[PDB]
Amino acid sequence: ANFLVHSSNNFGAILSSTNVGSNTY
Amino acid sequence: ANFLVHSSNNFGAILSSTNVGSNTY
Amino acid sequence: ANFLVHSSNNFGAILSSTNVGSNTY
Amino acid sequence: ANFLVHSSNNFGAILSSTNVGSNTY
Amino acid sequence: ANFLVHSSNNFGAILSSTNVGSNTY
Amino acid sequence: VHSSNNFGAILSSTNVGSNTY
Amino acid sequence: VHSSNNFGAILSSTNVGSNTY
Amino acid sequence: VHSSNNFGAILSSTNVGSNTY
Amino acid sequence: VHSSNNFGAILSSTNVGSNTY
Amino acid sequence: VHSSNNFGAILSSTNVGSNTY
Repeated sequence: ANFLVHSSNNFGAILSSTNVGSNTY
Repeated sequence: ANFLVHSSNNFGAILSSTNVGSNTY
Repeated sequence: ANFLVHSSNNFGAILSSTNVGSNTY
Repeated sequence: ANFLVHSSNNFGAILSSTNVGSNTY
Repeated sequence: ANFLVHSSNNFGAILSSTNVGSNTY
Repeated sequence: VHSSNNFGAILSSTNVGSNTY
Repeated sequence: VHSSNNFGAILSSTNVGSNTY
Repeated sequence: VHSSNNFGAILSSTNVGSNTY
Repeated sequence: VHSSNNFGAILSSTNVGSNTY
Repeated sequence: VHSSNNFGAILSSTNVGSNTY
């Protein structure tokens, strides 16, 4: 599992192999 | 699993192999 | 599994091999 | 599985091999 | 598991293999 | 007054939309 | 007055939107 | 007056949005 | 007056947004 | 007057936002 990124002026966050969980009401 | 990106002026976030979960009402 | 992107001025987020889950009412 | 994109001024998000799940009423 | 990044002027945070948990209402 | 917002992708959500009175 | 916001991706959320009165 | 904010990704949240009166 | 803020990622939160009166 | 702030990532929080009156 090798991760790299190349961004210049992104206005959002960047993630990597993310799996946080579920959400409930 | 190798990840890279190349964006200049994105106004959103970028993700990678994301699978967070389900949502319920 | 190799991922790369090339966008200039996207107004939305970008995803990669995403499969989060289901939703219920 | 190799992914790349090339968009200039998209007003929507972009996805890649997405299959989230089902929805129920 | 090897991680590296290359960003110039990102306006968001960057993450790596993140999976925090679920959220409930 | 005005809001002027946008949304990229809201997959598998349940309630979205801007309220302005 | 105005808000002028945006959203990238709000996957699997339940309530999103800016309130301005 | 104005707010002028933005959001990248708000995955699996429950209440987001800027209030300005 | 104005706020001019931004957010990268707010994963799995419950209440976000700037109040300015 | 103005605030001009920003946020990187606020994962799993409950209340964020700058108040200026």
